[PDB]
Amino acid sequence: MERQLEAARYRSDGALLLGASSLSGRCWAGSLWLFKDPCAAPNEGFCSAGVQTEAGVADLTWVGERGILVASDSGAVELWELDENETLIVSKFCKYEHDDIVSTVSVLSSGTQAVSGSKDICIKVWDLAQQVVLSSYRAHAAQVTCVAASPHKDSVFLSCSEDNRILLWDTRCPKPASQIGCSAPGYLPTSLAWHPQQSEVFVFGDENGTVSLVDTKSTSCVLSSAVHSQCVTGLVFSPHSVPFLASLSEDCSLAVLDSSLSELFRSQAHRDFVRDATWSPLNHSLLTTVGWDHQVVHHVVP
Amino acid sequence: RVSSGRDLNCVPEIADTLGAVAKQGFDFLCMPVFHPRFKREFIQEPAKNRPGPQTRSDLLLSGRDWNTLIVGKLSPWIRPDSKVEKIRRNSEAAMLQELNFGAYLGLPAFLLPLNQEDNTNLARVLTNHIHTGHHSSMFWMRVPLVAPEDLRDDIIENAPTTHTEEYSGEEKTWMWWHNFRTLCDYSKRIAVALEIGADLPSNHVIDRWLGEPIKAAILPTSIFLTNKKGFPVLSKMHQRLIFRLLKLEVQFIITGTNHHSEKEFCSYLQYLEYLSQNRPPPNAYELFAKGYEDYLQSPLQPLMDNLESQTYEVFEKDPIKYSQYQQAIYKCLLDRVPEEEKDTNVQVLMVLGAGRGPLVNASLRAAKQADRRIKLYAVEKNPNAVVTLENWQFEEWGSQVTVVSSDMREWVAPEKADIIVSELLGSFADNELSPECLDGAQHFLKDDGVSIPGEYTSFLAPISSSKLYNEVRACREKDRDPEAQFEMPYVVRLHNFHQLSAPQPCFTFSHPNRDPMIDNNRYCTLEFPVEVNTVLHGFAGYFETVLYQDITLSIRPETHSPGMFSWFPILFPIKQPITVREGQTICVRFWRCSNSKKVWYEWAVTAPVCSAIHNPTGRSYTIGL
Amino acid sequence: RVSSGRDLNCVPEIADTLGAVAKQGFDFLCMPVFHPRFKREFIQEPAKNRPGPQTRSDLLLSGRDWNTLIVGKLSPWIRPDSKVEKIRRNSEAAMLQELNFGAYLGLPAFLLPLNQEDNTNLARVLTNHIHTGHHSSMFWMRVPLVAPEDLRDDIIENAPTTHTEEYSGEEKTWMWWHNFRTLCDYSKRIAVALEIGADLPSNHVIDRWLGEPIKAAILPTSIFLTNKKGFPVLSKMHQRLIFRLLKLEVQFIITGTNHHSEKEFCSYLQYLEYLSQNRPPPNAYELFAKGYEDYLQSPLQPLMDNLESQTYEVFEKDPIKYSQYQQAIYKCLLDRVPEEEKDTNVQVLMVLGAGRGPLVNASLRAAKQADRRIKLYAVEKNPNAVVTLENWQFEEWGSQVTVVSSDMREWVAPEKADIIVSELLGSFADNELSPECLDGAQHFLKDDGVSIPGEYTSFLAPISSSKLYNEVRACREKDRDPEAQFEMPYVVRLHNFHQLSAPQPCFTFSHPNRDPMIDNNRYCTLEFPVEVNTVLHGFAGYFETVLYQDITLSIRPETHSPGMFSWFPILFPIKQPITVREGQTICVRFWRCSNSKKVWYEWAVTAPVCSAIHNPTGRSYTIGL
Amino acid sequence: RVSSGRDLNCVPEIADTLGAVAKQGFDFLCMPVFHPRFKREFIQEPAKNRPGPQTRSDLLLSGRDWNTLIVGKLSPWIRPDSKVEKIRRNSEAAMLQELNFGAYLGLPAFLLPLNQEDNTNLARVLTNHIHTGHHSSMFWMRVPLVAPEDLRDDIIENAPTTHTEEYSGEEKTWMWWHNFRTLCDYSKRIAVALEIGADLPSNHVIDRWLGEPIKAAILPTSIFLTNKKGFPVLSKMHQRLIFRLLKLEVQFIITGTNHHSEKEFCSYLQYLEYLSQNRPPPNAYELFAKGYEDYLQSPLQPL
Ligand SMILES: CCc1cc(NC(=O)C(=O)N2C[C@@H](C)CC[C@@H]2c2ccc3sc(C4CCN(C)CC4)nc3c2)cnc1N
Ligand SMILES: CCc1cc(NC(=O)C(=O)N2C[C@@H](C)CC[C@@H]2c2ccc3sc(C4CCN(C)CC4)nc3c2)cnc1N
Ligand SMILES: CSC[C@H]1O[C@@H](n2cnc3c(N)ncnc32)[C@H](O)[C@@H]1O
Ligand SMILES: CSC[C@H]1O[C@@H](n2cnc3c(N)ncnc32)[C@H](O)[C@@H]1O
Ligand SMILES: [Cl-]
Ligand SMILES: [Cl-]
Ligand SMILES: [Cl-]
Ligand SMILES: [Cl-]
Ligand SMILES: [Cl-]
Ligand SMILES: [Cl-]
Ligand SMILES: [Cl-]
Repeated sequence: MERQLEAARYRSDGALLLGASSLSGRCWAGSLWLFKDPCAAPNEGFCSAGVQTEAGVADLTWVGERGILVASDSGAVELWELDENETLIVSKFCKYEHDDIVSTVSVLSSGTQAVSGSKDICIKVWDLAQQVVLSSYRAHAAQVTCVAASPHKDSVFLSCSEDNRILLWDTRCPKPASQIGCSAPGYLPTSLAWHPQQSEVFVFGDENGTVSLVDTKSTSCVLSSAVHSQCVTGLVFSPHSVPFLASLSEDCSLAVLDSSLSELFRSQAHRDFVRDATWSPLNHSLLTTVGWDHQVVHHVVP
Repeated sequence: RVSSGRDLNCVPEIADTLGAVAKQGFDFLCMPVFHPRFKREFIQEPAKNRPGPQTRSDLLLSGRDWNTLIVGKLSPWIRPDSKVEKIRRNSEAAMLQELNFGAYLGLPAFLLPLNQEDNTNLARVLTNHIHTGHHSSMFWMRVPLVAPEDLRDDIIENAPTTHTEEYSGEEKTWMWWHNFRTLCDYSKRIAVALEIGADLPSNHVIDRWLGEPIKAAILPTSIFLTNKKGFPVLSKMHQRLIFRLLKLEVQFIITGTNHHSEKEFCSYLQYLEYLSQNRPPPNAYELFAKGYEDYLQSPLQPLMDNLESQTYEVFEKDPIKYSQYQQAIYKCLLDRVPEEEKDTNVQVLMVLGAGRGPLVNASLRAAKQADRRIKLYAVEKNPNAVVTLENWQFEEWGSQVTVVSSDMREWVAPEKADIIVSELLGSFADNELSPECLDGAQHFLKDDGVSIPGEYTSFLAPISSSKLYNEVRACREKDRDPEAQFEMPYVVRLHNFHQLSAPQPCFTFSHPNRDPMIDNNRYCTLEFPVEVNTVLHGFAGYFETVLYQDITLSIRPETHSPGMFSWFPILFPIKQPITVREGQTICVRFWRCSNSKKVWYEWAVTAPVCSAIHNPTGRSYTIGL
Repeated sequence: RVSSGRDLNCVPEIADTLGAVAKQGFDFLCMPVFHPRFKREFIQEPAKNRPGPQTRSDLLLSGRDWNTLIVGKLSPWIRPDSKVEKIRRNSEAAMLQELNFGAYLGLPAFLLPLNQEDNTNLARVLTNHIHTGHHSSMFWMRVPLVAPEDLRDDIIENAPTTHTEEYSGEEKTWMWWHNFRTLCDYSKRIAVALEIGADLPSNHVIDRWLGEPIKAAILPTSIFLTNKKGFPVLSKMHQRLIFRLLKLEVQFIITGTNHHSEKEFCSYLQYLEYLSQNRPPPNAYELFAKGYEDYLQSPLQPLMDNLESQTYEVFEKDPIKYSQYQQAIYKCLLDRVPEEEKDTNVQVLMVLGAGRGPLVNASLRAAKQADRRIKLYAVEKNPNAVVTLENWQFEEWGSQVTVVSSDMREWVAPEKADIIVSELLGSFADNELSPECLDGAQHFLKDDGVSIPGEYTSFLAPISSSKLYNEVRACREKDRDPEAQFEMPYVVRLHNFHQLSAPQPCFTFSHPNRDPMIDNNRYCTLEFPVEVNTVLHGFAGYFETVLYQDITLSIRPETHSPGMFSWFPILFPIKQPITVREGQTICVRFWRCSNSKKVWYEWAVTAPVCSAIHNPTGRSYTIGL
Repeated sequence: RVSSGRDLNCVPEIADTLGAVAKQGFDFLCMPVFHPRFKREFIQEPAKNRPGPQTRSDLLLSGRDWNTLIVGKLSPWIRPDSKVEKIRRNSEAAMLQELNFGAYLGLPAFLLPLNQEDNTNLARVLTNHIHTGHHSSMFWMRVPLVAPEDLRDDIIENAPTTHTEEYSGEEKTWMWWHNFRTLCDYSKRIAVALEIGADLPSNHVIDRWLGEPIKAAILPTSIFLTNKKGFPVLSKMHQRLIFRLLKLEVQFIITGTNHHSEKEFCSYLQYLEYLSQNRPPPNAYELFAKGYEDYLQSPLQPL
């Protein structure tokens, strides 16, 4: 396996999905892995399925239970299908419609469409069944840092880029994008996370290590907390009814926050950037994190 | 054809990628030297101590491949101008690391992006890197023709793209470059990689880049329209732009993924080649003067210096101008000698400045074409050319031509001349002191005599060319004024520049000059209307001469004699470039001064802002009598 | 092979003569531009007004033929230094005329003769011509190896040729040149066309011309001996001289009529070609360094500057030196670890200054050759080479090699080293500050530890090379001391020079240096015996180094390691050349100074005459710590 | 106190005039080297051949007097920037003649006027004169604080003086200087002789000249108000300006005839001296650092 682990996503039945890349050395490629034994990761020997991609992987997301959506460095969006035996991983399609690196992907609520953001300033909507791009938007003025599909609406999603714009979308509207000024022109947004229960509320991290809670109704920065010392790379809510919020950062630390953005758990276990973190559907207090130190850490949250 | 390269931000195997782009026909490859997403920390632990290797090894390619085929790219996560202090300090070290590794590989060029107004700290770090160990490193500044904010789709509900006119704002992307280019003190190792988008702006936004050091033009695959068969093509405006760029001889860089997936990557490059081949082939003038494009040469001084042989040789290879001289002499002969006196009236015809004898042969051909008698004098002060003249006179001309080896201002003629034919003009007409020479030679001209040329006039026009400005600036020599190179003209085949106003006449001389109070000193003021914002760097100079009646010669672009390649335009630069806005008027002053020994030009801009008086007392440039 | 030309003083038809000399195989032709017997008067009438043409026309050849094939010759009747005033002024005018015509033709070279002691006015006129309308014109000074007076037959009754010893007089023909060369202030456009006579003088008279700009060697047909078959050949001494000249890559010029009349003119040129082919083929060292002959380069500073990739590459392409290092490490391993401890005793072996890892591989090979265990540290402060080191360590070396990316003077080692291996030496041994680096790295060396190299020593030798002196003189740059180029050393493959005394050791350093009062400052005085008359222009510098016991490296010409091409010699020049006579001793002083930040060399000649102290306070050259 | 000079355009006897201005207390005298109305022709005959002498002799004063006491003045008829080509060519030679004679006398300074926007050819001729034989010659550019057009009385019926605000226009007289100063490439031998009028402009027009090489301040007798006793005084704003100029240590030049005819010429200079003495005496800081005013020194490096 390549050193730099990028994505860790739990499947509903408990299986863990890993997406890794090699960001140094002779080869700059990537790989996908499925582990039905979670504690066996990242060891390639005790593995359930594995595949080597031509190029690295920037973001990753599940498509149901057998589909794996990949944003590639090659500018491609790639759908890999899982084998009948769930021992092989085969490329269902690989479309080169983005010009630069595809840096983020997110599946819409219906599970039949997806949204992708790329370093080519563009954002693209995809019909996964037809394997085509329905809509292509150029709403930002800098590289798109994150796209996050709404869990409840198939026409709504959030996006954030280095042009300091946070955009709420509604593909039904003629002008789908809408800028959320929050408080006032602050630091660049880097991560987005919808609230699982309330559809009017979300959270975003910035490059200065601050995580903020915003309500679209009030269109104003409801809350903000200086959680990390460096850029915030990911925000993932817990599946429980009372949602815990895991925050990742380039300071090599993980933080767990409550409703009021107060710090609960904190792990210095990673000695490199923390890339992804997913909660186990079999134990809603277990949280699996990955990083560029090739380390897969399982945390127990009180 | 086209020199070109492929821009990729994804390189899994450097050897396989290079082989692929070579088989696709590309000449070079722009690629990242570190992985684009592999952000690095230089201050705070633990990521500070990330174990290497930090990138791929330099052994994977030969030194020649690094030197010729690989163009480095700054990683997109490096933000030297971030409002966050931590990110700024970290990106400083990251940019230094990547630039130092690019120089370590010996790469011919390194791409750095400009996509906001404030690139001050980026410019500071790059300027410090340039002055830390002098190398042959070149730097291409990726500047978009249209800013990404002014290219976005109008799909934001509460942030609409304003549909109103903004002249200066539409050019902001150049301002960026300009400021950056000014912050680095006009480094010759910093150039432009102009990126072209889907929507092309107004023609003035494009003309803005005239006179700028554009080494590369970046075309994405997104801007290519699809053909009926499925091939990639471009709009007619994009094609006009491609031709304009091909004239500047820039390298074209394809970026983005292949969207015309039925074909190969060869299709985009093939469209570019097909455009390049289907351009009108080079005419004789452009064919000869293609190598002289923007080549700075000092003005010749045929009076003070004796010209070499090959200089006269390139003068003689110009059939258009000698045909013009022959026709003028023919018409003058017909107008002076009636038909009933063709065998009784012989004309005294003196060639003042004969060279190696092209004007003598032209006079003979005109005489036999007009069916008249002429006695020829070939006056030349260059004895090395007098050798050629006397060999010609012995072997061919005979006693009809009398060779006179002296200066026309000193020669005591045995008889007075009906016609005097001279070739003493320069690029600025009188910059080689034809007025003084023909004035000294005027006493042996008959009272009803004719001078060919009968008149000449100089023309000036303000130009913008940061390229030529930096070329002049690089002419600083030891043991003289550090700014003397700006206070002297240069004969140059102008290219990659921008005329800012229509040429206007400067100085005019007439021969013969019956005036009692003869004075060749001149003082002229010129007001040039400017319709566009730009930066004045100097003044182009041309001339027009009337040889006889409607027979004229000219290098002035509007009335340029077709196919004549004896003179190139001249250039009077200025020390400091002058910002000019739309509607402003460039007012320039020009003096032609002289004493007993020297003649020189002084000039100074008075509007929209004053400059220093250039070449005062001819301290930097003089023309010897 | 040989580039050559034919010298003729009789040219009836220039085209026929050029075609003949071309079909004979010659590359160029030395011919008069005016008829040799056609004396011209410039002052007194009536001959002053002689009707032209004064010579043949410039139309008779193409510009390329004038530029490449024709070498001009000064007419023999021109005597600028005549005792008669009239002849002096007339010859001034004629010499100016002929030189100006040669420049008008664009000739690549122009021959002027030196055949007496006083050529002062000739030098004055030529110097004025050089500084009047400067072109790329080159001038060959025809100087005979032996004066015609000292070659004449002893057939004058009342004027016998003295058969006694005169060391200085036998070299008078060089003095001529020297004086002339000094009068023209060492013009780069003035060179030597050494004419070789029948009798060759003593070896010192010939060695006099070592270090002089010899562009041409003139051979007459009279000096050629006749072969058994009837072909022309030369004596063994003449052939030795021909080989010595071929090393300098001079052009050979045949003069005189064909005396071996049975054959063609091809025979002389064919003998020269046959000599050129039958020379020992180029050795690898000379093959690589042929292009570097007398090329001045600034010394590398691997400590202050991070070296580029291809520099490390040329360092690694040297199998002899790495074989030597491997053998030294092998012997040290054997001497430190007994046979009965080969599997129990593991050695700490630190490569300080690892580069891209040739010494690491050498250490591994030496370990497996000696059958011993080693743990390797690869210390390197250049991060760009640390990239290569870490790629090697990941892909090949494994955990056996630990790469350390820091300075050896700052690194806090985890364990102490049994052996430390370094290649921090320069051309002058310590000019790259190997002593300071190895002193800072000495604390993590074991009490009984070994340093490879264990010792090194620098060597100096006075040299004579007006060529290299003028090359250094031409390194003057704007914005600094006009004489700073003389106060700094240059790494250069020495060629066309003359060592004046056997090299003597200058500075010596030993590692480890257990001395309590460590001081790397040095002050050395050197007395070099000189057996010949010459002119000191600078001091060549070499080094020897003991890596371990009898394993040594050396660029010193006497003990030079065979086939090693990692270092070229160094050169410390002086501002003013110093005349040295036979028997005199050149006493030079050298200082190695330093402060907290910089190390530099100061030097000054004290005998036979004092010079200025060069590079005081390192004002012109410093080596950064 | 005050270093000062007297500006006269009428000098019948140079010795008598110099003695008079010396007895009046002045330190120098600005006077014409050629008669102001004695226009000369350099091209067209017959006036081209006007018999000499063209001016008074250089023997009439000692070399020291020429070096220290006499400031030359360009004749007012010389118009190098005239729209008429003949007048332009003639004034070029006239200006060269007068400048060369001033340098021949070894005068410490030479006054030249700026009273229009276009002084380009004037600047060209002066720049050529500066670079023709290097001397210690200094040149004072007479620039009015307010242009004569913006100072005239509103007494023209069909050409009224506009009573509206114009910020940049009110400073035009500096622009002139600036352009001139830029055309001569910032010559150290070219300075300002700021002329002060009756009406003082806005404070920004005055502040404009902060940081400019003002060597002389020209005061006419017309701007002096009359005292109850009959002496000459100035307004409070004029006095503030005089203090500001005294801080810069400029030389004050009195021009115009004596209008307070009951007194002598000593009265104007006495008012200036009385203003200079009645200024707060130098404190310790200014006393120590008076010589260090605008003295460039490299920064110390005690480490
Ligand atoms: C028709 C009559 C005529 C023509 C001209 N025309 C020009 O001068 C002119 O535009 N060009 C530009 C182009 C056409 C080439 C020719 C000539 C030009 C200009 C500048 C230099 S410098 C230079 C080097 C020569 C070798 N040496 C050792 C160093 C100086 N050679 C040239 C040659 C001027 N005068 C008269 N009378
Ligand atoms: C074995 C270990 C070793 C060797 C040496 N040897 C030398 O230096 C030396 O003799 N040569 C001469 C020949 C063999 C070639 C290599 C090297 C040399 C010297 C001077 C310069 S200047 C230069 C330019 C490069 C391009 N950049 C942009 C500008 C500077 N490149 C060189 C290269 C010194 N030190 C140590 N440690
Ligand atoms: C054809 S370029 C102009 C020619 O006129 C010659 N020429 C220029 N000035 C004079 C002069 N005053 N008298 C004679 N020939 C001249 C030059 O030497 C050159 O051959
Ligand atoms: C093989 S050329 C000399 C090598 O030693 C390295 N070097 C020189 N001085 C030091 C030092 N003080 N610490 C570490 N490496 C050094 C240089 O970077 C270069 O790679
Ligand atoms: Cl422009
Ligand atoms: Cl353009
Ligand atoms: Cl005309
Ligand atoms: Cl002689
Ligand atoms: Cl230095
Ligand atoms: Cl100001
Ligand atoms: Cl003020």
